[PDB]
Amino acid sequence: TYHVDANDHDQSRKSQQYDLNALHKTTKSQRHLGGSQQLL
Repeated sequence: TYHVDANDHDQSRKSQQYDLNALHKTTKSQRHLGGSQQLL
């Protein structure tokens, strides 16, 4: 369930193509492994 899009600069590819509807650009907002939506 991990996304790999670090070298994508000309083939323009987004984190496991899910945005707008899914908005998979937030990654739950888990501050590292154990974080939550607190986000201090």
